[PDB]
Amino acid sequence: SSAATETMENVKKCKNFLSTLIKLASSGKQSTETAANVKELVQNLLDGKIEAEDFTSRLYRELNSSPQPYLVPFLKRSLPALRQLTPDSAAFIQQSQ
Amino acid sequence: SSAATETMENVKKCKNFLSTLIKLASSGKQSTETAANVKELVQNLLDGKIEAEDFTSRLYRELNSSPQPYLVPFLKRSLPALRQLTPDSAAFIQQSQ
Amino acid sequence: SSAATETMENVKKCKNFLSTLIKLASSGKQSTETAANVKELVQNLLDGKIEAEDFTSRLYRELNSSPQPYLVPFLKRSLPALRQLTPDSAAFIQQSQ
Amino acid sequence: SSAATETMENVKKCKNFLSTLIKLASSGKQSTETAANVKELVQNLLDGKIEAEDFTSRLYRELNSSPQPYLVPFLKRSLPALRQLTPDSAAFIQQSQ
Amino acid sequence: SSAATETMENVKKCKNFLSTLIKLASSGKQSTETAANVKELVQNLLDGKIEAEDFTSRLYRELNSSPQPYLVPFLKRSLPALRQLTPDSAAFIQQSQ
Amino acid sequence: SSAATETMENVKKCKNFLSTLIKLASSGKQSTETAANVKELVQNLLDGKIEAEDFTSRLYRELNSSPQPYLVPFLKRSLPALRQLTPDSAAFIQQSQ
Repeated sequence: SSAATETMENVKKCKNFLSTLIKLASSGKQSTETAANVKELVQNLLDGKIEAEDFTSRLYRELNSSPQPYLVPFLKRSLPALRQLTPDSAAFIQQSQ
Repeated sequence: SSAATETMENVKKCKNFLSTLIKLASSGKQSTETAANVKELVQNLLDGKIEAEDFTSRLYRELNSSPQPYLVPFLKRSLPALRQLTPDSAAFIQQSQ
Repeated sequence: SSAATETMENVKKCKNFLSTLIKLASSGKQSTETAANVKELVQNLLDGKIEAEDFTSRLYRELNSSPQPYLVPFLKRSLPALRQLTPDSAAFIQQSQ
Repeated sequence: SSAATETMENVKKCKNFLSTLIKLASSGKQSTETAANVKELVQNLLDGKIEAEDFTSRLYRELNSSPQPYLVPFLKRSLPALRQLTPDSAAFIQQSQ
Repeated sequence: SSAATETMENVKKCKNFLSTLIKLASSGKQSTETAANVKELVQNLLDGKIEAEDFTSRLYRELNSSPQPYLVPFLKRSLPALRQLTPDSAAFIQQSQ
Repeated sequence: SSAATETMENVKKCKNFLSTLIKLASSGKQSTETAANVKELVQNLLDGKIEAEDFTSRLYRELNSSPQPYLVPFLKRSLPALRQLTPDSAAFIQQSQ
């Protein structure tokens, strides 16, 4: 409801989004190369090495998935806060498994 | 526009969402096991045996699909009404085929 | 922020959505038949030969993807403007490759 | 060892070949359309509606499998006997499930 | 029956094997990259740029297919003759489409 | 040519067959679960825990591959010797990677 409450909820949703991707990618119904690639996309995003548009483009290619029109703006508004909250990307990845 | 109008529109969208899943799963371009599994997820959701977060987690795994950040909150706001409107889950499934 | 600003942003997002579909479909990690089919869906949509609901239904089938509850309303609000802006659908397709 | 013994062994192998195809196709890890199509190929072959080369060509397409250079000659030498031994193709299919 | 008759039959089978691979790869149920790759394997084999063991290893990887124990020796005995018979590999490929 | 020479050649072919399966399964274009499953099939076969017919049935299911009529008899004639030659199945698997 407040801007602050909205921000915090977006952050939690975005954590859940990235951690689900890792869980899916790491499930072993998936190719070992895909899993490493999704882990690396998520880590680079979290480390600020890539930005939302390029992460989503590469993700759709990696998973052979279809585009989501609200996904980039969601990420763009959540990532600055989540990043400040997520000082160790490797540990986040490890924790999502 | 009104809260009531928004609610009704969410319900119709959510019906269309679940009925599309069934149609896709039942098309015969899909594995017979997947189809039975998606039917069972949809029925359990509609019967209140599972909730939105767990349904979506299992669905992404079943279809090997990618996460949708707005999907859980969409479902959470639509399902209470749709459920009261959908007294027979088996008939809903049957009707979506 | 203004209605006009919102409209223009929706149009750009929708261009990016359709052009990403074409890029994905044309990448050569995909079946030649799928690519031709996605190109044809996108062109028909842009030419007003099909509408948002039918385009999305057919797309989910073609790519064996999962439904997106906010996708149809997104398209419905963006397409009238994008269409007036996109007088040559073949050139749009060609440009997205 | 004798020609007669070789013939009988080829027939049993060919029964096992066609019944395995049916079992695989009917397992529900497969698309419902594929299963119906493989069942129909096997039945037509057994009923003499199609011959070995055309059956194998269509099968490779249906299962998206790779060619087997010894498969056609195997089938050609086994099928005349197996067919005389297999007066009801529907029952064979049913039995292999 | 004679060695000469056996040789000629092996050659025809091997032509049919390689031409089927091309037909399958070129059908458009397949990825554009796979098709180009299978075409290139077949051409290199026919041009003597690669030998039977390496062609089959790469093919199994490209099509994600399973190994065939009699395939290499089949190819090894057929290829020397087929190659002398097949002075233009590009035309063979073109003809198999 | 001699029975002894034929036996030794069958053994080498069968080693190459099983080691290729492991290489394919371990390439990381494959699901982590598939790889573990193919490794376990190959080890059980080599350890005499399963026999040729059951190994091939399970393999076709695991890789969603098509049946090979000459595969079981090939394995049956090769395995007794290869097994006596292959005192450590884990090391064979490890070596094929």
